[PDB]
Amino acid sequence: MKQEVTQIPAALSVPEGENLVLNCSFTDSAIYNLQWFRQDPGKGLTSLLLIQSSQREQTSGRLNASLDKSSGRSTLYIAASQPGDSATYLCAVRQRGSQGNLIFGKGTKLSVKPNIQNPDPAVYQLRDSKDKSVCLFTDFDSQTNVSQSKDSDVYITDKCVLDMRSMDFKSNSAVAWSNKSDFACANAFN
Amino acid sequence: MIQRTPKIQVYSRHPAENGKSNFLNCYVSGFHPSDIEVDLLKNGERIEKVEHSDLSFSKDWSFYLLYYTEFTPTEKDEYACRVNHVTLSQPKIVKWDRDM
Amino acid sequence: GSHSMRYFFTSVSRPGRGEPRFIAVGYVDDTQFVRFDSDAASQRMEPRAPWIEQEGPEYWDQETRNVKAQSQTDRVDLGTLRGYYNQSEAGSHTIQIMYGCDVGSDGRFLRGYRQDAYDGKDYIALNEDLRSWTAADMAAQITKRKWEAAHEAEQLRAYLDGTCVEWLRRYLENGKETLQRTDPPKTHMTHHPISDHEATLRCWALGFYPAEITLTWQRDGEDQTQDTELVETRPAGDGTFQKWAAVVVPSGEEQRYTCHVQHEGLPKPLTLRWEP
Amino acid sequence: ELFSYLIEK
Amino acid sequence: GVTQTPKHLITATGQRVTLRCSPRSGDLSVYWYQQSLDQGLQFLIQYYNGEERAKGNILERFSAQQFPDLHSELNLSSLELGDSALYFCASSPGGGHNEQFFGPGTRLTVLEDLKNVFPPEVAVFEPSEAEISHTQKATLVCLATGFYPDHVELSWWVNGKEVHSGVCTDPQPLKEQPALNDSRYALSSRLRVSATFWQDPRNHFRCQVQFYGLNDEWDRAKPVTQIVSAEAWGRAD
Repeated sequence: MKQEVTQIPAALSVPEGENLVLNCSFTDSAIYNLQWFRQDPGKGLTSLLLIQSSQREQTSGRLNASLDKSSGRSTLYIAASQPGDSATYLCAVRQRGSQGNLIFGKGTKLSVKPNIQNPDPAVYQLRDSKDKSVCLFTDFDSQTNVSQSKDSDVYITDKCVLDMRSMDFKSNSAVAWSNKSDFACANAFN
Repeated sequence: MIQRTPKIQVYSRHPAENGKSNFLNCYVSGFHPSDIEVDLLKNGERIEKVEHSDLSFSKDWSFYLLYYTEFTPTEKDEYACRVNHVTLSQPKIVKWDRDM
Repeated sequence: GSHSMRYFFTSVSRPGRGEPRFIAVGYVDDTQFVRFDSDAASQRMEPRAPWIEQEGPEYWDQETRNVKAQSQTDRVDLGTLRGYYNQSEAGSHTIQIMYGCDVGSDGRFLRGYRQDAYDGKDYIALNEDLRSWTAADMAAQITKRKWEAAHEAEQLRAYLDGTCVEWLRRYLENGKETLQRTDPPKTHMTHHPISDHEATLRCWALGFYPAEITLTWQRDGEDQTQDTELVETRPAGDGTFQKWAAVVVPSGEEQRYTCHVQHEGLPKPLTLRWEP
Repeated sequence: ELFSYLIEK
Repeated sequence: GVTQTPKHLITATGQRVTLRCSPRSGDLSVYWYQQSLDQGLQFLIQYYNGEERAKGNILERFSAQQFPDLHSELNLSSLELGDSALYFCASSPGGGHNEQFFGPGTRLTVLEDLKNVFPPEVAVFEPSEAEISHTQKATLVCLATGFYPDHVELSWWVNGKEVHSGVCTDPQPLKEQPALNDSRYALSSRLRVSATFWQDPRNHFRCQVQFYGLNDEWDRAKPVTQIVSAEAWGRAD
């Protein structure tokens, strides 16, 4: 059959410490091996595990992967998930009779959210260094979701975790601003 | 033995009948390495269009080739196979004997 | 009976005369069905038996790709083994490879094999268990470690006991009119005087398939291994084989000697004797 | 059919 | 080990581009893959020791080769909008049946014309005194605005050196005109330091935005590959 690789779910957002299940299915069982990769922005692909057609599973640190060749299924298990695990996880196979090219799934976009020790959710207004202003929502817990505003003139960014290494301190932040002057930050993220 | 000299058999496909179309064969076998020159001769002169089998080898890794051409044998005409290989100081000529 | 499929690969380096010469041939039993020659203009796997011509374009595309790939790897391997044996780039060297599978009458897997040579000597061979390697020398032991790491044995085993047997079954069915035929030897005896007190008895087997045959001379019902000339089994060029065995006999003792012919096609072994 | 899993010596 | 040049390509429809790859030192195989939003990663073509070994579902207008030094070039002619993708080179010490080491990729953007492309405007927003009072922490916000397409790399430079500690940037740029299909983009980044570190006027903060734009054809400005930076010195105020 025409080899097609499909992965469920397409995306997964979970808090750190959870044991994760990443699913992979393929239509044709005549494979040499199945390879799991992680993809990070601008860094390309890094190999996680290579499972031979004769092997039932492979382990590498906190990663475990199963292969059911007849069923055309593979499962990647991520134990005690860390923020550093955040990446696109790619399932790929090589066909028997071929010269080793990979046939790829579209991937699982995994986000492992850091646990916020002391949530202190506050909204601050910042003024341009050189009239112009932006709203900063910061120090909110990882359960908090930041959705784009209703107003067309209001721009809101995705949430973002920074790490101050010297203080062992992590905090979420999201930025909001408007084309309209004297924008109120109070209900910018509300 | 690193280098092995060719065995040579020169023979017709069918029993030789004078004035009857046939095939002249030169079977070279048991040689190494594979580079070899094989000509079929008619009255000592090279036969122009001779074909050969695709190079293969035996269990002992020695090579074999069949060289062959259509021919119509006669009483007077003399046929031979001329073989040169790295193992031979000069070309080896084996005369066609219709009883071999 | 039992049947085999075998692929043979020869790569020969030719210093200062281009890249290595590569010739690949495929056989079912004693019948060749495909060839590739790196020097040929086609640059395609080519048919050499009528019954392979019924394979579709995807077959010829894949076989051409995979035979070229084999030649490419063997080209790299010539460089590596030249390194392993501390040999000059000025000298020609030869890699030979044979792999294939045997099936029984029922078409079930009988055995698989792969054997690799360098300059006409054993280099590395897959063992009968299809799980382990026999390396001939310390150079081959490096190849063995590389092949163990890359699971060569596991992948080759899946090919030999699966793909190989499946395609052999397929070829035997498609070519059954020719491949599953047994042409028995057409046999005769000739008499050639040497002198007044000696003559040659030559026992002939012609037009037989497959190639496997036994020609033996007996004198007074006793095997005559000595005073015998036995030529190698030779191809007729029409897909049949020829062989003869000869004995030097005293003049008037021709009736003492019998020739014994054993072949798959013969219901029972044939006994020939000189008929004046 | 040819074997396609090519490992260098 | 695997290097790819150029990192970014902006061209118009019908144009021709050459993508370069160098495999890891001693690697024999070069594989080319195209990663689009629609099909994900798709095999294009692979080379072994300077010769083609296999071809994927590749178009005639797509061609490539591996040179004697084993570096590879991928040529994409008569470019269409659908060719916009991340083009990956992977190399292998052998045939690549077990191992394929991926380069960082070349991102290609194909557009109707180059009239719509513009560089970013950049601004550094100073920390809230309310934040400093409440947390004893000071968050500088950088905002890149009005750039097209979304080929930008944002970095924070403190006293002439790039910093990563206390930094985080939006995963991808935001569209300023979600309606418009040729919408210009915005990107934000946060640099958080101690109240003390901001309050020291000896400390210099610079948000650097590397923009990748257009030897190309061109009246208002010339959107070339350039660095746009905004600055904000520390203040006790």
